[PDB]
Amino acid sequence: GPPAVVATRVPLRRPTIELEFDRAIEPGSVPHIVLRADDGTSVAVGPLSWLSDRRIAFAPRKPLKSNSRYEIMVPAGIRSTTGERSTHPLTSSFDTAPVTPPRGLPNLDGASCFINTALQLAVHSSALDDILSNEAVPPAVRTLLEDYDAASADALDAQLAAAVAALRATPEVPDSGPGQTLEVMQALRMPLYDTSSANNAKNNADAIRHAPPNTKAFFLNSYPPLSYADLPNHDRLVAFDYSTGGHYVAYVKRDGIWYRIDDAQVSAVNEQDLLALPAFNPANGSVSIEIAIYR
Amino acid sequence: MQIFVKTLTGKTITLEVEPSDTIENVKAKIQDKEGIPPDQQRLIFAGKQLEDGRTLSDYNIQKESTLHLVLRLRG
Ligand code: NA
Repeated sequence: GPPAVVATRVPLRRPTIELEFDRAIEPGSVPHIVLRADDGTSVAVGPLSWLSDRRIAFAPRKPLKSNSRYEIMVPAGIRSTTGERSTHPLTSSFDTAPVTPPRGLPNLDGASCFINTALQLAVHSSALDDILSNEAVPPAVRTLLEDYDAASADALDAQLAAAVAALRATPEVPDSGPGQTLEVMQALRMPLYDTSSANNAKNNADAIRHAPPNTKAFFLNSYPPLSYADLPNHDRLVAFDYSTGGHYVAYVKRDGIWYRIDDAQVSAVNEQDLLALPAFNPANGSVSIEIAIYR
Repeated sequence: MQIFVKTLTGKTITLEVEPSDTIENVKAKIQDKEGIPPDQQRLIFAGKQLEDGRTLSDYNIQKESTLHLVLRLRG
């Protein structure tokens, strides 16, 4: 048979990637492996280390985007030593997102759950690196988002207080008191696809399903409101907000596990718990889910 | 003319309006009756969010039409 990939290991923004093939490869026959982003953009790789006659390790020449999927693409024409050539590319996929659990963001000022929840969604989004380089977003917010995983407890809490103050000083976010997750997304300049503005749908779910390819963040402003079971494309969903009308929590996914984050409290949750979430609170009429983040 | 605004608490609000009423005007009438600030209201007709500077006429809302009200309470 022609060569095949039988294992992929990513053991960051410049990861080392290992590919293992089923049989020894003619080394001259793999000169331009690339990683491709979801829009087709190619990133070249550096030299190939031959860990064996059938296992290679390499790294992209340039830093990859945070929270992003990349296809490892081995062009057609790779050849085994036994002479068989592939007629199609060999591909594998990975994501640059971290796999460690996410972190709590305490409700320092007592009315910040809408800010904390929006920051959790932003730090899980494919838009993160765009936020980090956006000079219209307050520097303190960018600082917090950039070292969310690595910051010490004390540093995280200091950075969070600075970020909240900077957000509250923007026009979009209330200067004190409770708010809405959309306000914070507007301050972060995160592009959102409003489902109501869809030219090819009259409800939330269909607007998401028939949006332009590679739309990654949605604002659910059509009708009826969606439950978790109703969100399309669960395989690519990575975060959403959840309001009871009076309080917000974030749901975020890392390494195939969903977490519920209520301010400082992080819990790992089951698919069953997500499936039980209502689309709105029937007691006060307030919508549950307004922001959905896809990888 | 009379329109009906249905909520997710299962209430129907009956409003007396005119085709030339702005959406902001309709939210003000809801605020008067129900004590909900306009910035915590979303109004919907035929799946579309109604925008604050448009009129009922802009959306072809006619006598006896039914709108949905979705609340967006602060947290
Ligand atoms: Na403000």
